[PDB]
Amino acid sequence: ASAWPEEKNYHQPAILNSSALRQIAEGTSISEMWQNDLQPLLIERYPGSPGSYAARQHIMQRIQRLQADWVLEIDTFLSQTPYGYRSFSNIISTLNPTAKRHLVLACHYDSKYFSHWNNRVFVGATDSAVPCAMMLELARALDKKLLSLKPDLSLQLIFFDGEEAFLHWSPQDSLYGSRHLAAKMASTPHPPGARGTSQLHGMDLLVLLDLIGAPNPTFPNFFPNSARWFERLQAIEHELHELGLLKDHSLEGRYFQNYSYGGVIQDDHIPFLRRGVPVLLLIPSPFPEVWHTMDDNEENLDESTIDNLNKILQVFVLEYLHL
Ligand SMILES: [Zn+2]
Repeated sequence: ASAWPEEKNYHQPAILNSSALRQIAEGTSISEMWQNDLQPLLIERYPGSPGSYAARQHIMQRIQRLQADWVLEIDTFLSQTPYGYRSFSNIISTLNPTAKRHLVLACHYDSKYFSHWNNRVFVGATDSAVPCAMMLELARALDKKLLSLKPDLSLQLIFFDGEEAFLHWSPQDSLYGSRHLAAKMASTPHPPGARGTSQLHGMDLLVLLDLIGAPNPTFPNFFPNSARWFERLQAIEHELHELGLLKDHSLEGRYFQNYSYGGVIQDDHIPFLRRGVPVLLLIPSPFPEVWHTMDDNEENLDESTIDNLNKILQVFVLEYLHL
């Protein structure tokens, strides 16, 4: 019985030097992301809505235009909800589908349902349009390097549907897409033909982004089994900073601070965490001031903070995949 599922326990990053770091910082464009990946997603997109359909087409189209060999799958299912049975569709974008191991980045593309109020519409800018856009900008920025993948380890992106409760949170009303996908992955043999390993055993680490985009985010070190990766985020943030590659940034106001947070946060990582998947959680604590409010809009986003996190995330991914 091969011990490949244990390889993630010992995987070490291939650290980028200064020159490569400047290259990555210069390779990403916050303005390009803003216009081409984020704005099209700032629309009402709760499950089953026209906006949900449009967001999916946007996410799919932006990935399909890239050179790397992304395999796109739409995972569609029915679930009971407070409003009766409804259909949901997770979007999975995978490089090297038969690769045994994958580093996984994830977020949710649905927006929380609210009836229009005073002609205001909830578009969930930090929740989670920006994370969706950061993942698309990461695919774009690193396209040339990812193309070379065409450790038996690759990259996967998941855009969950139905993360949000239709009413207020309850065990049965929330995480529709991730509860569904986690059980499906746990019961799908991997790699193809495998006798006793599942897609879940194949997930090296789930990097989950949500509620990102507000000013001064502080991300705590949530879990001991991914602490050494949280430390790499800190090391990367620190070096990008020292090299003068971040904007409007200081170490005292650093994003990754090593304080723990013991409580549970309800988001898409939960169904995976509870089945044994190591999670690196990029959800700040406290949550943005505009959380679940009509003010979670474009106007309240912090552009240089998103740009800074894009650089950190991209360096982290390259170092993880040895690219
Ligand atoms: Zn939310």
